[PDB]
Amino acid sequence: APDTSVSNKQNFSTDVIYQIFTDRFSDGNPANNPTGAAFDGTCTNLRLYCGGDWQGIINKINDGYLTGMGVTAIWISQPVENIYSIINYSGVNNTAYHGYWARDFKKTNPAYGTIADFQNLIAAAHAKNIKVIIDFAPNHTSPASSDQPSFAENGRLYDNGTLLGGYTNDTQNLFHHNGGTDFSTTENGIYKNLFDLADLNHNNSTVDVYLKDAIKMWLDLGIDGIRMDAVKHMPFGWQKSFMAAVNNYKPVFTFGEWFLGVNEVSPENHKFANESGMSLLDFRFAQKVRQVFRDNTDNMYGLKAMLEGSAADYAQVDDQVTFIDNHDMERFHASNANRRKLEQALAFTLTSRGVPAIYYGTEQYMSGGTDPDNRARIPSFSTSTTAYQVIQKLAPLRKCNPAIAYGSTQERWINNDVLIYERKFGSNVAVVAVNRNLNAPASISGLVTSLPQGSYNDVLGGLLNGNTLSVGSGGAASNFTLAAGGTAVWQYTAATATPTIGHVGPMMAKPGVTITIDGRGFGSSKGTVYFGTTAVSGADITSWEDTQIKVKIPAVAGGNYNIKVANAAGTASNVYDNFEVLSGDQVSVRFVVNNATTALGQNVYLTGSVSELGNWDPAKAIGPMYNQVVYQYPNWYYDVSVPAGKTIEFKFLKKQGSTVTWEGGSNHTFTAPSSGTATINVNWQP
Ligand SMILES: OC[C@H]1O[C@H](O[C@H]2[C@H](O)[C@@H](O)[C@@H](O)O[C@@H]2CO)[C@H](O)[C@@H](O)[C@@H]1O
Ligand SMILES: OC[C@H]1O[C@H](O[C@H]2[C@H](O)[C@@H](O)[C@@H](O)O[C@@H]2CO)[C@H](O)[C@@H](O)[C@@H]1O
Ligand SMILES: OC[C@H]1O[C@H](O[C@H]2[C@H](O)[C@@H](O)[C@@H](O)O[C@@H]2CO)[C@H](O)[C@@H](O)[C@@H]1O
Ligand SMILES: [Ca+2]
Ligand SMILES: [Ca+2]
Repeated sequence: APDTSVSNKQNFSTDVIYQIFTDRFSDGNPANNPTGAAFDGTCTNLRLYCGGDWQGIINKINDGYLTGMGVTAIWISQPVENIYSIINYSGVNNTAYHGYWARDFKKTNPAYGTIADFQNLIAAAHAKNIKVIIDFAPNHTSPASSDQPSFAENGRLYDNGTLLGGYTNDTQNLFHHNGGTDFSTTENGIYKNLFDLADLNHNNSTVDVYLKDAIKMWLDLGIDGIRMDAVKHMPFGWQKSFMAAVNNYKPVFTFGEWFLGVNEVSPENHKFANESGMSLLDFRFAQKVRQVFRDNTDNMYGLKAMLEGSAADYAQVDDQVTFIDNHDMERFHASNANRRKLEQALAFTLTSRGVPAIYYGTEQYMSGGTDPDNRARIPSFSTSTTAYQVIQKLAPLRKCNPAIAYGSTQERWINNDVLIYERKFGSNVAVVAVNRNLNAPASISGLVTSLPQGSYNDVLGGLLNGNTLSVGSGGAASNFTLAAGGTAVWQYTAATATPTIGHVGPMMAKPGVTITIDGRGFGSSKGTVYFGTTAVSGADITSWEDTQIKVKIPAVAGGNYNIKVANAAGTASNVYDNFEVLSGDQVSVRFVVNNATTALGQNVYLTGSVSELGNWDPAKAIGPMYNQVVYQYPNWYYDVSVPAGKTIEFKFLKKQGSTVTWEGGSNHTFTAPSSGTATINVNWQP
């Protein structure tokens, strides 16, 4: 199939995601509605169930709401069974309507539906070319109180009906008993509880294996992708071992939530996105769009900077999921604000790099503050709004104009209020003009583009006061006026003759797994695929089309590799870098080093004999290690993904800047478990 097909679970770059709070969308089946005090059919009390379910979703899919908008993927609430208690938080009653309070990951939330309803959801969606994504929140179970076991469900965890354990009397040590996090450090926010939610302990084999098996069930149920919750609150290595579990089984596009505030830029965040095996929700993008288009606390220069910086910081920028709002922020649209702000922000997002996500109700101009105010019931299914139409005209370009789906981004004109950028990929171009100034038009002269000579109509048809563009020789546009609040899209598409790789997924897996290479100009004849210098051709290439190639990872050593393709005539493509070949299936192992004292600004790191440990390359060592919570300085620890059942040699190092100090003696050694987790405790050798 082509890169654009509903069946492509590895690439969402050509899609438009619609984020839905199941409960708050559409109650298509009143029979599964909770009853009594857990339910409010008026949906006036935003903390209770309103009754929205899978059936309702199916209904809106079939009646043209979503399809008419141009939406091609839906992201829904965590489908697993949640706790049934009503929690009174100081007078107020709270239900698990949101789906973040898991009790059993192997069952469904009966208020959403049955497994059968789930299967129907998948079917109907797929039938309409819509991919399905689900939320998955393995960091915890539910709100618990260790000495008030009667509170809620004591964070009880069940394995398909079987009680595994509770927060009180956790002799198995299924959970963390370190208190609550103050969000003070990253380590602090991982090994302590989030609020009162029972923190799952991923270092417990039971827990480890359980979750890895649970996700497989959903995978087998046909999902298209996963949205991981609280990735910043779980161990990095564990998560990587989790991703490996998914990828080495049935890969699907996965993205996690790592909250970023205004003006916040985190290197931990970049590294995580670049190395864990998953991508992230683009908070950096969201926050910046809001400052510029919403709160006017930054200008075009700021947007520009975010665009260029993010492209340099994320190895795969096109995999970051963009948005203007979601369940954790107040609604972009403010009661009294000018609607054109929302419309422009939408237009901007839909035509920018990454994977756009639209929070349900945006198209309806919903307003609301933070939780739960931003989780109201969609007031209507009218296609008559301007926002609905904007989406409707733009979403589809992601599928038909690869410049939008995979192109580079380049500023062509700019001022405080205006931004003109160009997207480009192969013989395809898109040019977007945005004028945030709601009161002043702008005089656009000197605009140069890659568009061929001719006249271009605004793809928005003037909907946001866009105009026509006139390109002369050299791609120079003649002068024009960009209306106040003006937004225009111009484009050019043509066949690409040379092989051009636009995307690859998954980005990390063991030899033998099939990966998907998307782009253009591959031709219809099987060519060759290179992993570094290794050539792959023939049978291992399971499928070859002009826009997509499916190939099995050869059995090469674990490491990072560049991917390139050559058509049947031998013409080579551009390189796609950062592909990770695992050394095999992975397990999560905790490394502990005793008495490794350091000087200020000096941290301990881990290295070793396998690619997963950097192959003795200090520039690729794991760390810095932690030393506050689980173990205390001068003892250090860290959770790491490693090849299962392998005998590994390793050493620790003290790094300062790029200056490194090695542990003395000889390599420590160990053999990874075959499954489950393990803990290796050693002393630092001077
Ligand atoms: O002429 C090419 C030139 O175009 C753009 O520069 C704009 C600038 O952004 C506007 O603020 C205004 O000063 O007009 C200039 C064009 O005359 C690109 O920003 C620039 O890099 C490029 O060279
Ligand atoms: O919290 C981690 C912290 O650990 C390291 O610093 C050690 C320091 O080297 C010791 O002399 C001692 O005073 O304890 C510190 C840990 O609390 C790293 O030097 C530092 O960058 C890191 O944040
Ligand atoms: O470079 C590969 C090499 O790395 C490590 O050797 C360290 C050694 O442990 C240190 O004591 C110090 O001498 O630096 C060496 C780096 O050249 C591994 O121990 C070794 O097995 C591996 O071959
Ligand atoms: Ca219902
Ligand atoms: Ca945690």
